[PDB]
Amino acid sequence: RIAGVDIPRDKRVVISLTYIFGIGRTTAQQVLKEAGVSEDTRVRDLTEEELGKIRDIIDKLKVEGDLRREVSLNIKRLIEIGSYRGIRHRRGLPVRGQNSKNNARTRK
Amino acid sequence: SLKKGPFVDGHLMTKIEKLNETDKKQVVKTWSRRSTIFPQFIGHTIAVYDGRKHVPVFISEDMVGHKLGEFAPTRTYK
Amino acid sequence: NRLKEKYNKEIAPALMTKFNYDSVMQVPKIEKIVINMGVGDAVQNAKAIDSAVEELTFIAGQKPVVTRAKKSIAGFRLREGMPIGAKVTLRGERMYDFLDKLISVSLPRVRDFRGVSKKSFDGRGNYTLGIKEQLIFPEIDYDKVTKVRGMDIVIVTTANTDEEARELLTQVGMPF
Amino acid sequence: MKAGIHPNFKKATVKCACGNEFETGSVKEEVRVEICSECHPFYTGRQKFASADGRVDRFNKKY
RNA sequence: GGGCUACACACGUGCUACAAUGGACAGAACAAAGGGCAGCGAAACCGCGAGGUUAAGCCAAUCCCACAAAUCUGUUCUCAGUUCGGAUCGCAGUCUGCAACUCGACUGCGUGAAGCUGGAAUCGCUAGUAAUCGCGGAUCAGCAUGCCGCGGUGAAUACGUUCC
Repeated sequence: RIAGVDIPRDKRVVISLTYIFGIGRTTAQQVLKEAGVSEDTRVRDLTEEELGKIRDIIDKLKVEGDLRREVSLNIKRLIEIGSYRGIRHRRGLPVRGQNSKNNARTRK
Repeated sequence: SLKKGPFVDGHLMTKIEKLNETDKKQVVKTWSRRSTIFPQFIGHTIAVYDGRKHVPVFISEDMVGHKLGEFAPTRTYK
Repeated sequence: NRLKEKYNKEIAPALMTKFNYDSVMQVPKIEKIVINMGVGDAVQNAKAIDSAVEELTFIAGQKPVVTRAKKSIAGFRLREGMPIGAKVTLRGERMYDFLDKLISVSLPRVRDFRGVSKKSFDGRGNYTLGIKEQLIFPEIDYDKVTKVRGMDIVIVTTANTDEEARELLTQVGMPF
Repeated sequence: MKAGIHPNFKKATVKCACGNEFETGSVKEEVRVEICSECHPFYTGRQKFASADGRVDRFNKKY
């Protein structure tokens, strides 16, 4: 399926494309204008023309494994160079500058 | 810091360009942590003041888009 | 059909003049392909064996053997028997069809595919593909997939040393 | 071959979304494929998208 | 220059949700009260947006902040960890200011977590009140989920003093 990962057949296109790692709502609406599917179809109901345009538009976009590997490269970069922000990446303490005597409970 | 430029202090820029007009030397004891790293700093070992000591850090190709005080935590913890 | 003709016609003179054999019979040939399954969840999930007794019959129509554990293991909570893993052996025409499915059709669908390893040769001339997701070539049908349980493929040449099995499997179509 | 045990085999006309067709023999009579070997970008040498994309940041001085 | 923003933990107060009386998208309306002189800043232009450039008017019942929001009306999803929720985080930006690294608010793209109404226990409210929705102002360059006021819709119940 489209980027090597599924989209659900029984949703609309705008939100079935959200389940691809790298496309949210607004890049999905930027796609389907360029593709011309008019945002009101199931993806169980498309044509091979109409879904192939979606495929190669997304092939032009930085989506599936590129995003994960490059964001891991950024995180490993500022872990390895030193970089207190990567120290927060490592330890499980919040990165953006946030109080830690209380919650900080996404990270530990 | 958007389109005005990057930021550095003028004194640290002066010291680094004196260092760069001939060749590298010993560490630069520098209390400025607020200043970004220009690509012309790379190789210059500089001593950032953490609050109580001067920590030496050697600047690489990656350590550019950040600032100096990213390479000196101020709070010791365990 | 097509991979036998490709292999014979293009590869056997080219590989024979690449390794300078003193006879045509010294040219390595892929003899068999053994597809291991290795499902060991038969203990806690007694039905699960039928998964890939179902699937590996669809992967290649030669039905796999419901293979048994040859020794009781207490650390795996398992007595000798209570069969573990399925097994296909493969030689003939369906096997070159199977490498046609792997090389040309399946291995794109590895969702993080890059150079699959140079370092998967044993030192004798044999290769293994380690698969982690059971849907790679389009027959597997996501509809009929809940457990993603992957697969071990053992591509077995007749090569006596190792790097000529390398130069065989590059020319068959395995990317590295 | 044992009878009544193996499923059938017909001549699979494997397609692709890039239009390249290929022939095997499978359980399915006809197979449509979205990404073949010649469609997948790893097989096509140094690929367009990810290899044109993967230049690491040149210490982004530019501005 | 750092810290008062530490963090394994407990613990008061609050905000946001867990969703169809809902979410998203488009249309229509209705407020009060207060602030503005090196301040409030229209309109136009550009930028997806945060905002930006030139500049009218205003020492103010005139002009601006100031395009109120729940609401109502159509379209859409159909009861799922989702078209719920937004944490966290990467990248790219914007504004303030010598300077936003520790340590600012906001935007844009993307990732999307715990959570499906909460054990023992426990609090507030008797009417324009509680619940809910926005607006304003001090403080202040910038920082508000706090506080101090303002309106919008707007309930349920009080037999009674047996008990705390």
